[PDB]
Amino acid sequence: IPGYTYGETENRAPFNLEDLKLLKEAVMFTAEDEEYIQKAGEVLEDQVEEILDTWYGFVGSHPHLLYYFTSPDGTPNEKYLAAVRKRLSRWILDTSNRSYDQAWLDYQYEIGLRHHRTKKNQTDNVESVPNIGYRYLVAFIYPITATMKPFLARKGHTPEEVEKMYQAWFKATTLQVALWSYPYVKYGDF
Amino acid sequence: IPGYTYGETENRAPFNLEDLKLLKEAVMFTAEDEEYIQKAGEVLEDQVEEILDTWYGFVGSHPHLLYYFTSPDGTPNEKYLAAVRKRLSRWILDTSNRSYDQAWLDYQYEIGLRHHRTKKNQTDNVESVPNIGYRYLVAFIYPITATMKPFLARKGHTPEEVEKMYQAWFKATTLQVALWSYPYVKYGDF
Ligand code: HEM
Ligand code: HEM
Ligand SMILES: [C-]#N
Ligand SMILES: [C-]#N
Repeated sequence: IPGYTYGETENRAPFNLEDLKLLKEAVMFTAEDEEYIQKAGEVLEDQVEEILDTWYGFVGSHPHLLYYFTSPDGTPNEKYLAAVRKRLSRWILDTSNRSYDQAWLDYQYEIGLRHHRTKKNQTDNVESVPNIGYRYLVAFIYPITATMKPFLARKGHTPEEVEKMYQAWFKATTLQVALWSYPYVKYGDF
Repeated sequence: IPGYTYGETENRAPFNLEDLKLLKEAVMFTAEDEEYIQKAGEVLEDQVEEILDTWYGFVGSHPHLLYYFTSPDGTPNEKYLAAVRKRLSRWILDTSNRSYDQAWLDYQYEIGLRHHRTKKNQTDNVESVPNIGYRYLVAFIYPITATMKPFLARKGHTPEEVEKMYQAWFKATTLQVALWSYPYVKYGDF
């Protein structure tokens, strides 16, 4: 998967497993969610193509959001979208199956650097908008979780099991976006 | 309510009703949620005291989080907690009942400035920790929504109505925390 560099990033993340422990606590994330995040990957794995179409149908339906994938002329860079889409598919499975250890944290830093001006448009060698305004990364927590929800039901899991999978996804997504704020936040304020 | 200065803030917010429109869209917030956020205020209004005890029982159960309310000696400033608790009660009702207009946005800027080093500890004239690390404001989206959820059921509303109220709260909370990132984010990166 071109540009997917999990386990081979150049930089150590500025946060460690102790930062991670304390952040999982703020998001109420426990061993029970690790079980259910894993079970969510099992339900979503088959359905990944449809999820990405839904996710991109949301993004592309709003000009101010599709904007972050556009060429300087205001039109979508179809090469950009396609390369990023493959890495997004990976992130679904990584969120479900990786031990959230130092390598995981090193890749979280990297993904944050990629939405931010520090490394946006480098991974795919594209000319696009310089920075994704952070206000939108926070905002996106909600539609990421809403998009996942009907897919988690699709395999006829009970609504309780479904609820627990969704809550795990909500926590794990909130957790990640919080780490990704690092290159956006004033030094010392994170 | 001492220090509650909604409608009398010194500064115009650096974001306007156009920024707000575009952000509500990213969080999927529509006129349907405005109806249900309002109906949520009706269900939660009676229960505010219990909600604040639950919310503070979460915060106080984790040293690294209670930390942000402590005096320099590491012990909780009970005067701080009590003053802030009254303003938090207001925010429950404001989120449910205010038109999200320029005054609302001006107060969002203010609340963000208050968690951030810019104005933390000024409103109550207390000596406490200088800044609340932003990583935790994002993280808190989740426990704010989880704390609200069982209270929204308490009045024997159907689980559908309850679901719609919760989803409105999740969206409105995500929306607010995104605005509050402003004084934390590098200029031009928001
Ligand atoms: C909940 C918040 C978000 C999640 C979970 C998410 C997920 C992801 C993932 C997994 C990647 C690929 C990472 C990799 O390189 O391995 C990516 C990249 C990207 N995303 Fe997001 N994202 C979020 C916020 C946003 C927002 C608000 C936008 C604005 C439309 C956006 C647009 C983009 C763009 C343009 C890239 C490519 C960045 C580059 O040029 O390297 N994302 N996202
Ligand atoms: C979803 C995220 C959060 C929400 C919805 C929220 C809500 C609020 C509200 C409504 C106020 C009073 C605002 C006013 O002055 O009118 C407040 C203040 C305060 N909160 Fe939060 N908050 C969040 C994140 C956090 C975090 C992560 C902490 C860390 C423990 C925290 C601790 C505090 C402190 C210390 C104050 C007083 C700040 C000052 O000295 O002015 N909050 N919060
Ligand atoms: C990112 N989507
Ligand atoms: C703030 N609690």
